[PDB]
This record gives sequence, C-alpha cells and structure tokens, in this order.
Amino acid sequence: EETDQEVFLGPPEAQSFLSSHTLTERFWESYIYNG
Amino acid sequence: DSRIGKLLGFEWTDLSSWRRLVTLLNRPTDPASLAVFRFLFGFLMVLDIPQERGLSSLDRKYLDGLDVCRFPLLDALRPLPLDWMYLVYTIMFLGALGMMLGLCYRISCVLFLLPYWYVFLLDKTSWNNHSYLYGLLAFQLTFMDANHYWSVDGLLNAHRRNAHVPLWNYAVLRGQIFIVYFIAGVKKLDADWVEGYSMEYLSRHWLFSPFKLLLSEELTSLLVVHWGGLLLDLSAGFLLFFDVSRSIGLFFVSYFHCMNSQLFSIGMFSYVMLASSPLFCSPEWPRKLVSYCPRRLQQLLPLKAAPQPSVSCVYKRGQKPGLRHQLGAAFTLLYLLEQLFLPYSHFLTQGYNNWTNGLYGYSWDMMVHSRSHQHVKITYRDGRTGELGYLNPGVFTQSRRWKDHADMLKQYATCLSRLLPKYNVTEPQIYFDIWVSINDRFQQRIFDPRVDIVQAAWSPFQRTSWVQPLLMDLSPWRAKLQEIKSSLDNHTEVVFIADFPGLHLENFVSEDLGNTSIQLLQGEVTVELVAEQKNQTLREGEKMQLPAGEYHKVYTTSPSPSCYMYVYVNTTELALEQDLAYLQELKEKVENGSETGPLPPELQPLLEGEVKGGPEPTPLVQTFLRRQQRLQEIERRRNTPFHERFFRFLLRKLYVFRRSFLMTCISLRNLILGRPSLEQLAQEVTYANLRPF
Ligand SMILES: C/C(=C\Cc1c(C)c(O)c2ccccc2c1O)CCC[C@H](C)CCC[C@H](C)CCCC(C)C
Ligand SMILES: *[C@@H]1O[C@H](CO)[C@@H](O[C@@H]2O[C@H](CO)[C@@H](O)[C@H](O)[C@H]2NC(C)=O)[C@H](O)[C@H]1NC(C)=O
Ligand SMILES: *[C@@H]1O[C@H](CO)[C@@H](O[C@@H]2O[C@H](CO)[C@@H](O)[C@H](O)[C@H]2NC(C)=O)[C@H](O)[C@H]1NC(C)=O
Ligand SMILES: *[C@@H]1O[C@H](CO)[C@@H](O[C@@H]2O[C@H](CO)[C@@H](O)[C@H](O)[C@H]2NC(C)=O)[C@H](O)[C@H]1NC(C)=O
Ligand SMILES: *[C@@H]1O[C@H](CO)[C@@H](O)[C@H](O)[C@H]1NC(C)=O
Repeated sequence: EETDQEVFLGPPEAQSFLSSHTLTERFWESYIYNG
Repeated sequence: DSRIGKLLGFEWTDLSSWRRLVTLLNRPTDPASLAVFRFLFGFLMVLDIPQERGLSSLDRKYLDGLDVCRFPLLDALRPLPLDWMYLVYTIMFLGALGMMLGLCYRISCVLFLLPYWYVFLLDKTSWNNHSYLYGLLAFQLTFMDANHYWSVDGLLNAHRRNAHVPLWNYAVLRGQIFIVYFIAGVKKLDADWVEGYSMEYLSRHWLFSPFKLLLSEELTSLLVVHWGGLLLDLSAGFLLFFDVSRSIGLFFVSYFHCMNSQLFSIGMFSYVMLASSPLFCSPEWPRKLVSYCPRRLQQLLPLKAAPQPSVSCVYKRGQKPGLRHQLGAAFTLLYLLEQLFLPYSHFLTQGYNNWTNGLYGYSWDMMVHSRSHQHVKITYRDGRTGELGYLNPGVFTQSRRWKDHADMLKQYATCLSRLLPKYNVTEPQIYFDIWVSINDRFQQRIFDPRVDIVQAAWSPFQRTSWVQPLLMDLSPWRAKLQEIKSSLDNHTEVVFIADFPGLHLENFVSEDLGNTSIQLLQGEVTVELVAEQKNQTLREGEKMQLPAGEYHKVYTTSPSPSCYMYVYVNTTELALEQDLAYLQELKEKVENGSETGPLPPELQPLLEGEVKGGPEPTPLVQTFLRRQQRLQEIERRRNTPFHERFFRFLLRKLYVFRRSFLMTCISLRNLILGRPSLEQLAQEVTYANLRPF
C-alpha cells in the first residue's frame, strides 16, 4: 500500500466506533480462499 | 489364549523385560493396510498442494519488491525470491508423487518433509490442526517400511516385494489417531462447549433437517451438535480398537467426517481421517479383498500370496535383536510420550499465552472458541515533531490473526517502525487499541492502549505484562443480553461494552447515525461531550441521548469494571428505504392501471429501464435500479439446477490447477534459461491466467 491514502486516516474516520451492518463466527480452522 | 492377550494382542509377560518388548514391537505383520494408507495420503497431499498450501496464489503472496510484514516463528527465517519458492513447491509435488507411487520412498518422504516444514514455519497465520497433522504423518512415514506391498520400488527390488514389516509402524499411527480423538474430546470439556455457546448457529444447516422432526432447534443444537461431538470423539478413540465395537465405530466416524466435510471448509482433513479409519482393521484386509474377486481382476490387482520373510523383524524360533529394532521401540515410546505432553506444554511457553492457550495449531482445540472484533485503532506519535496520527488498521499485512496474539503484535510494531520512515515519519511510538469478544461476551480490550509496543518487553518464556485479563465474572450476563437482543425492532442495533477502571473510550458518532443512545448496565461511568465540555455521571439504569456528528468520551470511575451498551439506528438508510418503498408503490400503481395521470419525467427511466437519450438519473433512481438488478440476479442464482453447479465447480478447479502448473513452468524456465524480455513475460503471464471455457 502506497500513495499516502491507504496508510493514513484522518481523526474522525479512524475513531468511528459504531458501524451499521445490513467474519463474526471465525473458528481459525478454515482455509481462506484467495483465487 | 488369555482373554487379555486376545483383546490387547499381547501378553503381560511380553513386557517383563526390555528384550521381550523389542521383540513384541518388531514382530512380523502384513504390510497391506499401511500401503493403502500411504497411497491415499500421497494422493490427498498431491491434490492439496495446489489448493490450500497456496501454489496458485504464490505469485501474489511472496511477490518481489512488495513491502509486507511477515510473521515467522523465528525472526532469522525469511522468504526466498519467488522463483526459488516455486522450485520448493515443485519439490513438494515430486515428493508427494513419490510417496503415492512408492518410488524411492525415503528420498521422496524427505523431499516432502523438509519443504513442508520450511513453509509451515515461515508463517504463523496459516497454522491449523489439519496442517500439523499432515506434517506429523509425513514425519512418521519417513521411517516406516510402507513400500513393501503395492509399490513400484517392489518391482525394482525383489527383497522389498510383499515382505513383512515391524508392528510399531501400525502402533505409531494408531496412537496418533487415538491421541487426536482423545485430546480433542478432553479439550472440549469446557464451559463454552457443554453449555451450547461454541457453534451455536450450526444447527440451522439443512443436513440437520431430519433431527428437527423429533427435537426442537434449541435442543438439536445441544444434544446433537455439542454433546454428540464430545461423545463421538472419546468413543471413536476407544471403539475402533476393539473387535466388538469396530463396525458401529466405523459407521459413526464416517458419518461424522462426511458431515464435517460438508458443513465446514477445512479442506482435505475429513478425507485423510476417513482414510486413516481403516488402519484399525486387521492388517490384511486388502489381501482378502483382492482374493474375493474374479481372476480377470486378479491379473491387475496386487499379489495375493503370503508375504515373505524380511530383515527388519525379530523372528521367534531365538534371534538377538540388533540396533534398528531398539531404535524403533525407543522412537515409538518417546514419540508417543512427546505427543501426549506437547498439547499441555503451555506452562513453559507463557509468552504465547493469551485469553486462550498458546499459538493455534498444536492443541487439537477445534471449533471451541469464536471471536468477534468490533474496532481496531492504531495510533502513532512522531519522535521529531510530536504530531499524533492514526494508521489504517491492516496496512502492510495479509492476515488478521495479529489482533489476538501479543508476539505477532510486537512483530507488526517492529515492521511498522522500519517502514514508516519511507512516509516522512521519524522514530515513532505506536499504540494499539483492539476490541474483541469470545463466544458472545462483552467486548473488552485485549491489549493495554497506553503502552508503546515498539519499546515493550516480550520474551517467549515470561508472561506478558500488557495483556488485559479476560473478565470471566461477567459470563452469566450472556443470558440477559440475549433477551435485550430480542427486544429490538428490525432497524435498531445494539453493541455491548465492558471497560476497565481508569481507562476511557473516545468515540465519534457519524452524522448518519441519528437517534443513538447510551445506557448503563453495571458500574459507574461518566459521559463527556467535548462540544461544550460538559460531563454527566450516570448511575445504574440511566439512559442518555448522545449527539450525532460530534465527539464524546466515556470514562470508567468505579473500583470494578463498568458494563454499558450503545443502542443506535441508521436514519439515512431508513429515509432511503421509505423513499424506495414510495417509488415502488408508484411503479406498482402505474403498472396495475391506477394513476392515470402522466408520470413525472424522473419516473420515465424506471419504466424504460435504460438511460438512453435523456438526463442522467438521480441517485434515488440509480439506487432503485441497482436494487432491482441485484434482487433479480440473486433470484436467478437460486433457480439453478444441480448439474450446472457441479460443472462450474469442476471448471473452477481445472482453472486453479492449470494456473498453478503454467506459473511453475514459467518460474523454472526463468531459473534455468534466464529471464527473457518483458514483452514475452507479459504474454506468457497473460496466457497463464486465461479461463478454461
Ligand atoms: C465441528 C465438530 C467437531 C470439530 C472437529 C472437526 C471439524 C474435525 O475435522 C475432527 C477430525 C478428527 C477428530 C476430531 C475432529 C473434530 O472434533 C462437531 C461436528 C458434530 C457432528 C456434525 C454432529 C453429528 C454427531 C454424531 C455423528 C451423531 C449423533 C446423533 C445422535 C445419535 C445422538
Ligand atoms: C430511537 O430510540 C430507540 C432506539 O434507540 C427507538 O425508540 C423506541 O421507541 C418506540 C416508540 O414507540 C418504542 O416502542 C420502543 O420500545 C423504543 N425502543 C427502545 C426503548 O429500545 C427508536 O429506534 C428511536 N426513537 C425515536 C423517538 O427516535
Ligand atoms: C469530566 O469528567 C472527567 C472525569 O474523569 C474529567 O476527567 C479527568 O480529566 C482530567 C483533566 O480534566 C485529567 O487530569 C484526569 O486524569 C481525568 N481522569 C480520568 C480518571 O481519566 C474531565 O476533565 C471532566 N471534563 C470537564 C470539562 O470538566
Ligand atoms: C449508515 O447507513 C447508511 C445508509 O446509506 C450507510 O451508507 C452507505 O454507506 C457506504 C459506506 O459505508 C457508502 O459508500 C454508500 O454510498 C452509502 N449509501 C447511500 C448513500 O445510499 C452507512 O454506511 C451506514 N453507516 C454509517 C457509519 O454511516
Ligand atoms: C513527504 O512524503 C511524501 C511521500 O513519500 C514524499 O513527498 C516525500 O517522501 C516526503 N517529502 C518531504 C519533503 O519530506
């Protein structure tokens, strides 16, 4: 990651604790497919 | 003759002295079952190398020139360049083929073993139990004489064609499988497995549909999913050994493994376990199976004659045991003792200890803890100017297991320390703030957010001083919280938080999240709004309406941890949904013949369905069209016959294999004949990625 936009965040967008949703049950025993 | 001798296969007097023990562990036995297991293990690892080990993805994981943070077990180890890594995986494939066909067995076993562990130790984020098991089996099979029956090496050497093998070859494998089952069972005697919390949502799969005819969903998720697993683990440990219980054990174990294969994405673990299950049968089952065939098949299948004498066994007449027999007996005893001890060796390596025990992979604690992360904040302070900034949570990383282990956090901090000077930051101080909950508890911090991880102290054999304890006293609250989870509308959402004394949480509610409220469940907290610098102390059962679009802070000011909750709804999504419903109602009214009046021009694109020769649609129209298209696509996906799905699956796997092979060939050519011009490389790489069709 480069361009100084994927390696830095502003204050307000880095402290947003609550995010709405419309993994949460990861077991660490599952191979994650990539392609 | 003695019943104990018949059941256990050996007499007590055989263990009176060391020499008798060596003779017992080196007695003759048939080689057939070992050969079949060798073949199946080799075939499965051959299929597994291009899929899970990462040969297809190796061109985007160890890419040259990319700056990434690695997580190796030892800091000395570093990846080689890409081409040499492809060569290493080629050697792995050749070793697996050699093990499958039994051609140059020891060399093939070594060529599979050494690269596999090199790759395994190079990254701790790719560790899982089914990989450690494969490594251990490859380590074991290097010493066993598994090429004596149904092997190419037999055809090339008469002395090793249908010959005897020592008994400890079977004993080590049987002990390994028994240890796996039994340790998995005993590890699952935890409060979060016997009470129904781990894997609480796996009872909704359609494979459990028949059980619902006689049991409710709540009971089906406890008696069958949880207790059944524990009982099957222990019993499958014990049942297969004895002759009386082998049939029922095989049936239950096979059903268990097939269901695990369908439910999860573990990979080849279930098939390897299925192949290992027959190993408890009599050592001569393939021979009698070959006998029970027509003569035409016998002309192609392996030999059916009795095995010949070998040189790696002690024969009773007597024969004085040599050196290899004693080494085999010692290896068996010491290896089994080490396998018993290692899963419980977490009191020595306390640096790797956390809320759970040790690094994942070598404990057999499968599907016993589930984690849900809420937020990850990484702060940095520059050592020259004093500026304070925030980094992206997962920059310069490929896996997300660094949020739960201290050592990986230390390695990530050092990597960031060496890499940030490229982006105009001097010697920094980096702080981490990570929230995580295990098995649906209150979300609490895992590392102290006031400690510079770059200068923190960590050694493997001492306890880490900056890992917050797991507050297990709030475990029963998971009952009440669930009730609160079921009292909400279809729009409202709830997040539960438990915070330590002294610390504070600073939060920025987004402008979209209107109607956000904070309620206190236990303890004493103070909520501060910085817009006017006003702080209020909240007592038990008090609720406050937070501002939307500003900063607020919550401080804990009690001798004990404080538990509270955020209840919020998204106003923007609600308004958009109302407008979308109104637009759909207007469309339906137009369609059914009502609303005879002319449609507005903004509605005309909706009926037309295509933006051609007109003004660009408003965001609402674009959103409606996108939602309709997505719903239609999902509906089309659902109405797909089985054969098409199977064909697509096969084509995708063929694509993976073809890409792996072509990339490996390109890498080997680059190593041997040198690197051609960039245009030729681009053409070859483009040809490699092409879909089969
Ligand atoms: C997910 C489960 C266990 C985790 C697991 C996995 C994934 C493995 O790969 C293992 C491999 C070897 C050793 C242990 C492993 C392991 O622990 C329980 C799965 C529960 C199952 C699907 C429910 C069916 C239970 C039995 C078969 C039926 C009993 C029903 C009534 C008759 C009582
Ligand atoms: C915001 O406040 C809460 C959610 O944060 C919700 O209000 C509820 O108000 C309705 C009004 O009839 C009650 O029936 C519910 O029982 C309330 N829910 C509770 C108390 O949890 C609603 O999402 C928003 N309400 C307003 C007025 O904006
Ligand atoms: C609101 O109340 C909080 C309660 O802690 C005050 O916080 C402390 O803030 C002072 C500086 O104002 C620090 O020196 C203390 O260390 C803080 N205490 C803790 C426990 O963190 C806060 O200052 C108050 N705000 C206003 C505007 O009066
Ligand atoms: C709150 O709800 C809104 C509803 O729009 C969510 O918004 C979308 O947010 C994503 C980014 O997460 C944007 O790219 C989309 O354009 C938004 N949709 C629109 C404008 O229709 C939003 O993510 C939710 N969460 C927060 C924190 O605002
Ligand atoms: C500032 O950072 C950017 C990104 O690397 C680049 O302009 C340069 O490295 C830095 N320039 C100065 C003057 O520090």
